[PDB]
Amino acid sequence: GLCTCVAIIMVSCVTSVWLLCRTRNLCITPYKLAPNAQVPILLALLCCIKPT
Amino acid sequence: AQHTESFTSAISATAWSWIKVLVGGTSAFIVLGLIATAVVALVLFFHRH
Amino acid sequence: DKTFPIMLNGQVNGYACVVGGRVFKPLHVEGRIDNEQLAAIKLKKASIYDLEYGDVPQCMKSDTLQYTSDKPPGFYNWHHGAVQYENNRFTVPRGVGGKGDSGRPILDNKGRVVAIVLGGVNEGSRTALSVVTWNQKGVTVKDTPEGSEPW
Repeated sequence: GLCTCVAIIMVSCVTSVWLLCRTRNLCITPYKLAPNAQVPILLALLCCIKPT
Repeated sequence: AQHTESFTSAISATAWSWIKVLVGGTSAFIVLGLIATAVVALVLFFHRH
Repeated sequence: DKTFPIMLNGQVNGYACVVGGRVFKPLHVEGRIDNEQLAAIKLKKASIYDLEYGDVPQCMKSDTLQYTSDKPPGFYNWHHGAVQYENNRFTVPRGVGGKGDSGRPILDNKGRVVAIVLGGVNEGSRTALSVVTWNQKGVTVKDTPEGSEPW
């Protein structure tokens, strides 16, 4: 029970982390490639972004 | 004695409230200081940016 | 002149300067100012901006470089030549400036200081300067490119 309630949560956690990393990459990459823009500060905050 | 004292047996409500209000006041007061400090850091980051 | 070399071991370490009502000088530069009428006025340091500020004598007062926070991109002068303001950065052609150039003002075309330099990096055919600017509201802010060094 432990082993399959720990392996399960680990698998789900790694998938969720990988998904959150991917969704961040997609969020930040456009601004990352525009050196100049006004970032949406709510999106600058919710993702890691070093605003202007 | 037919009982055993327990190191809380004399504190009483009044002294409890005193220790309470004192510690709470200090904790809140430090929390104020920390809050004003973090708020100044965030204000400066928006001040640059 | 209206900016003064602070001195150490005879060899000017940093030109400090007189802006808008206050002599300013960078904290890292360590030196006697070379103007007796300033060389002792206590300095109020602030490390968040790497600078030290102090009121100029009430007689000195009416010599004091003007300033302004409105700096549209373009050409601005500088002792060692022209500086260019593009893409919210001040840049200088390569190899001009270094140890000794700290704290000299950057003036506009009407002659008012817009910035006081604190450092640099040579980046290809140009040099980005780490500087102290008066932001769009007039608040002072230290703008520094990455890796910039104390001049």
